[PDB]
Amino acid sequence: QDLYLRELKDTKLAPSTLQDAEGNVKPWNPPQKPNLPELELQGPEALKAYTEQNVETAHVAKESEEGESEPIEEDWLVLDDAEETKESH
Amino acid sequence: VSTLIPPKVVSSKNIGSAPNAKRIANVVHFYKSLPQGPAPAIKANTRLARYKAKYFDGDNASGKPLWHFALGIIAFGYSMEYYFH
Repeated sequence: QDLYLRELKDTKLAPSTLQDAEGNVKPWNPPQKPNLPELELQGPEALKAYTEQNVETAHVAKESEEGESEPIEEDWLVLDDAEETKESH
Repeated sequence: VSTLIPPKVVSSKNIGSAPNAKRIANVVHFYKSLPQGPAPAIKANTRLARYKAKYFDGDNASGKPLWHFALGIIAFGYSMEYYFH
């Protein structure tokens, strides 16, 4: 019937020059051709963390440290504290 | 950062305070002693030692040595009184 061609041309003309083909906008004044791929390119970027999580910053954290090559000094300190703890046993 | 080491630090730690003090006392008290009744030294005869090993021994030490001494004293005193009185 009339609708069988009218609505198909309606949904094949305006959507054609609305997106996918990505050129011009006939039905309504605001264009989404430069809105969804350009202005909304930073949309999720604004929603998410930018320059930290989107770029996955290669934060090279300081490597795990140690006793800094502590000499026998800490050894006899441990000896002394163990001795004074065990003296009252 | 090393953990404490109780069984590794026992060189300076002793058994309390009193037990280590008495350890030296008790270790040598049982070392140089007779095993069981060694060296009785019962044998002795030097008049005084003859009395020691004959009647003055401490196993009985009853009044019998005293009575014998009194008998000897009175026996000597009888002759002394005969000389004097």
